[PDB]
Amino acid sequence: MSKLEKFTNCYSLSKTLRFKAIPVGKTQENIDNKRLLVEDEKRAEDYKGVKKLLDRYYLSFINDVLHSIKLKNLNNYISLFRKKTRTEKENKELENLEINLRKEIAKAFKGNEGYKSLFKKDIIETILPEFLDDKDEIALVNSFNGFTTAFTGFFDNRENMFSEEAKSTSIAFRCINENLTRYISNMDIFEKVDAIFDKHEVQEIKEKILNSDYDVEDFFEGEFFNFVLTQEGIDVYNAIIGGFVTESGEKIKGLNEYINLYNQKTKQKLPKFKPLYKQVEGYTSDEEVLEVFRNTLNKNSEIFSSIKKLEKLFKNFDEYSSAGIFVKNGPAISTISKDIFGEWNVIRDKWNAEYDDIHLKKKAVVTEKYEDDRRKSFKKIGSFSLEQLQEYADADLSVVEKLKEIIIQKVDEIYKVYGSSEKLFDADFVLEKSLKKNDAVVAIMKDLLDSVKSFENYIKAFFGEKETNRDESFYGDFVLAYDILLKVDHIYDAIRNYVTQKPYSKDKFKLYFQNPQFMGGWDKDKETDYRATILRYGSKYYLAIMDKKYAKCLQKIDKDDVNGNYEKINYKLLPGPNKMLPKVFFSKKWMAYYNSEDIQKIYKNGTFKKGDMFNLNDCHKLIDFFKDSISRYPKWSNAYDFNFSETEKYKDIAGFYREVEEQGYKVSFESASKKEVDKLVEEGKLYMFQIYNKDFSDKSHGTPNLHTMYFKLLFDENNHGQIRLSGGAELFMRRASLKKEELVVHPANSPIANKNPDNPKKTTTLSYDVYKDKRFSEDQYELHIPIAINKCPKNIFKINTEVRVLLKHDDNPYVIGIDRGERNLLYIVVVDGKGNIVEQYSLNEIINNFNGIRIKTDYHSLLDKKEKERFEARQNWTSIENIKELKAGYISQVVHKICELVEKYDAVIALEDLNSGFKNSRVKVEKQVYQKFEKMLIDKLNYMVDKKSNPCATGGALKGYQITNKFESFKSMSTQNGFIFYIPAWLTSKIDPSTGFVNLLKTKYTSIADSKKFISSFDRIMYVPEEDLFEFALDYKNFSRTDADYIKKWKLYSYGNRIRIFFDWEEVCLTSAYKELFNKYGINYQQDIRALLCEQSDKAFYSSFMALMSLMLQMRNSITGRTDVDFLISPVKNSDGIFYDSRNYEAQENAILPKNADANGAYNIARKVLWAIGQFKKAEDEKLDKVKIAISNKEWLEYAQTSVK
RNA sequence: AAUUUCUACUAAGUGUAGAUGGAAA
Ligand SMILES: [Mg+2]
Ligand SMILES: [Mg+2]
Repeated sequence: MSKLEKFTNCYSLSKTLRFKAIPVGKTQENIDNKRLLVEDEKRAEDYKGVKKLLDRYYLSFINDVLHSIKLKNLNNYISLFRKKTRTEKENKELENLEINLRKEIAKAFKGNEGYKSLFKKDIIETILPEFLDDKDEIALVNSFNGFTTAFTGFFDNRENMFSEEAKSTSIAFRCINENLTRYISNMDIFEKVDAIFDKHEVQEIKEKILNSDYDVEDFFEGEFFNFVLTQEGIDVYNAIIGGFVTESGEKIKGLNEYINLYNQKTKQKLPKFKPLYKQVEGYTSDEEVLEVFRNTLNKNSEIFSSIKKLEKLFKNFDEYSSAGIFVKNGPAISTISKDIFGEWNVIRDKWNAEYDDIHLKKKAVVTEKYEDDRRKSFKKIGSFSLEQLQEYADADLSVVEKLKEIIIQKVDEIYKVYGSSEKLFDADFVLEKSLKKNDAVVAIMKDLLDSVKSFENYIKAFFGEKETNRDESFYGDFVLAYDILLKVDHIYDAIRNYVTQKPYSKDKFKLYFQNPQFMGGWDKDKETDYRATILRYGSKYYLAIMDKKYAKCLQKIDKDDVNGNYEKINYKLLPGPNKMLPKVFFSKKWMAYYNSEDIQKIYKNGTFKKGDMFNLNDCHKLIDFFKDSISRYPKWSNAYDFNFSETEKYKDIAGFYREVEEQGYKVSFESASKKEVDKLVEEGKLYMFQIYNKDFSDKSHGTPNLHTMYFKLLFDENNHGQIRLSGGAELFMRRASLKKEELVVHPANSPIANKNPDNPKKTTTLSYDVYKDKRFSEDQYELHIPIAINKCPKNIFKINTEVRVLLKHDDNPYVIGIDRGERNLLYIVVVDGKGNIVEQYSLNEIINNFNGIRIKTDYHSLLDKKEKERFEARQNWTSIENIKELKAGYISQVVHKICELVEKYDAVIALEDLNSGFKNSRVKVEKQVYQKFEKMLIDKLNYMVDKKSNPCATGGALKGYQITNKFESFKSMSTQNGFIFYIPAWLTSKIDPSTGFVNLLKTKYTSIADSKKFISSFDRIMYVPEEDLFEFALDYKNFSRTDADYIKKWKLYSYGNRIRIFFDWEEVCLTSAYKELFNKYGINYQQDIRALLCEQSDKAFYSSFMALMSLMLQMRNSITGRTDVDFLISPVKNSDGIFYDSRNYEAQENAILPKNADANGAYNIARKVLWAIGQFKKAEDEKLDKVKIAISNKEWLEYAQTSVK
């Protein structure tokens, strides 16, 4: 019994099969002549109108009820706010009061004013019919009367407002947390500067025309937050704050405009006010897109005006609070420090040195826990004041002026891009081609939007995310510009969603066939309400839909031996036993059914539920009553063979309900007459589609598609309970999106060309036609049928624990490690329990295995061709989607080459944990693709099943494994999942496998003094001429930052040659390199010569020497221009003494050490997983559920150096 | 370049190999 063989039938799972429904016979002419489509197609197209109406009524309800709202807890909390609470267990009651407040204010919506006659059928039945004015506004709704469930997901998406889900999609969350901040802040700035706007010019002119009472004064004061919760009140507030129109050409100016003019003194520097928020692009026609672009991005657009305004703001950057202004800490810092100071990692280093000077004493060598806590303290830092950067700099470094410099440079680049694009902004310009094919009207669009969005992405940093005092005179105008510049994001993402849109179109609308309950269930008793059924004639399945008013025309039909009989499918599975059993047995129906009192007593107690320790009679009483009622309730026992188990096996009620649902699935067949249903069809009393995909057609011979297998297995005589038809299928239609004047086709007998070079046959000559995108050039009725794999599971138990358990008790574990690479998309090595490379290879060549003869199809050469294609495509918005699809079509053909190894070896998988990786900008599989892969691997491994195997055995369509829990979220991937271990990826490639050596030195030039310190740090530098190598001895106790290594001492060498970076490319041998660096500078070298070295003092030697020493510790030599020279080398001796040169292994069937540097990566990942298994084999069976797997650098190096001796 | 759909195809000729959870927003 292997490990996998136990994992089976673990927990529920739900998939959804899709199928094309071909209409057959004369049902097409039937649905046409009776016009059963256009009613629905219209029902779908105006459904957007009903959405508009529902939105409008919801907003009216919100408005009038928030005219009927008041708030109490604010008057104390606003004062608590400006108090400078500074935590100290006094803002926790702030959190409590604010959460409770957001609760109670949303208690109007969630609680009262109806809200129940809002989300049932009641809405379009009574309310929207009532609340209505236009004849067409009712022509839509009254038409939708009957199909009220078509808003189901729409209804649920409307719950998000009336709750307190702590997200901007809520009512109180927007109108409270995006309101209280701004309202209180504006009232505060009012109390500060309410003395500049005098009475007789602004106050009275805002007094009279607006409200005639509480004119302007009471507005900002205190509790008036209650009145800004409506829409007209908040709108008049937001007009006061910005300016009014007074319904004529007066244009009376607002308070903030008054303070804006008040810089005539040129020294007010008085910040600007801010209104409140409130909750609730083309892509349809070409010229519409072009118009949107030219109208919302031209020289008179608000986006460009805001760019100009923020540029003018940065014209005054220097004269602001050089210490109250903050950049937000995070990824931006990494490039801001690169551009200001010059080097990519300056600010990080400065703060690292500071926190070392503060929290670290003068101890000789740092430790890994201290470094980790320092990085955590760094991430914990909120932001970085510009003044901290002033001191973080060297002298004479104007951080503010450098910032102004780079930012004005960006903006002038924007201007230049505009100057290139004037031809497209000229209102007298016209388009010439189809925008999709056209490029000049897309290449220019991209050159423009890209620069603009890069500026928006670069300036976004200047927030500091929620702080103390800042230059509100700066941030005011800043945010006023930024909230407008943000829209370029949406405009960009709606132009790109069009220049990439496919030529066909998958717009579909759902059929109903004049039945609100269409195809809702598969039940022989309520078929008449559902009016949907399946047939079968051998190996071809059929769907049958009769009509509205003949619903019984599939009942009185018997086989008759006419040499042809359509079968049938019936005999529903049991619905909701846990809850439909109580309502089917406690439905008042005791009037003339039985005579007992104890059963009723323990139900009135509810003691047969939980809340009792244990009872051998209490719950068993309910159970025996149910089982004696099912034997006498003649509507079930007649159908189902109720064969229960014995009484001693029972221990709970959940097991009982599980057993019931197990005994509630008895699908079977009835017969029918072929000519009978045929005449039913011809008479237009039965519309009968075949269910079909490219497998059911006779001419198919190869292996079917997994979902074909699932469907076929839905009716096999082995599908005991595994794959059951979760009722509620639907039936869609989608029009022909291609015009028949556009179709393209390789004509008959024309010898076509074949794209994959490995395929030897270089042509092909079909004797018919190959219509490119045919399936979209015609109507196509497709239907969806859900299923539910393993509805009644047996082996209920946590998986993460039992994989650990089975690992401990196991003696020989296997481990599959996967890691990316620069010359391989994904490299696989699989190791034994002891550290042997059992198998290694690359996955650049997925080898399809069909009909015995295998054809290999590359996937890296393909990706390189598509990339070189992007390189010369002039706009690459559609040549950058093709690659993001090919990759995501290559991590769906490696899932099989992995769920092959897992079955073949009964192993675990080792995946890099992306949360802690730094991939070097040249790995072929970018992070966003790999992150998808891990999700597309958890999902397959969730129900791993082979297609070429026995549908009955283990590992087949009915008994596939479940060896990994349901995927939760991209970030919830940590440290284990079923048979997948999310292990980090530090020091995983630059490490020799034969020794465990690593290079922890800091081998770049800093200063001749530091150079001499590093040189003397060594132990012995003697050019031993017996092998003619330069042996270097070193103790990692000498150099700092070496808290990782464990051997801590090594005898380096100059063995062999290394490859430069220099971009040029230059092979060099290290021995002769040291020879020349000794002779050319004249140091007698046949001897330790460390002292002889430090005699030199020129920067023209040590600088050139430190780089050569870096060249000594490479271990990752490569061309960067050719895949065929990529070798890993180790300048440290093994037990023998010979070094590790991967070239020695490439010409070997199955080496013992990794062949390519990539393979080294997967090897070291698998070894981390092995260390995890080891740590599993030390604890106790009850303590395996706590063992940590986060193999820190120290422990990892300990393992990777002690396990090899 | 044929597909419930996606990807790579031509895979011995109306198709082959993998994968696929859809509807709503
Ligand atoms: Mg197939
Ligand atoms: Mg294709």
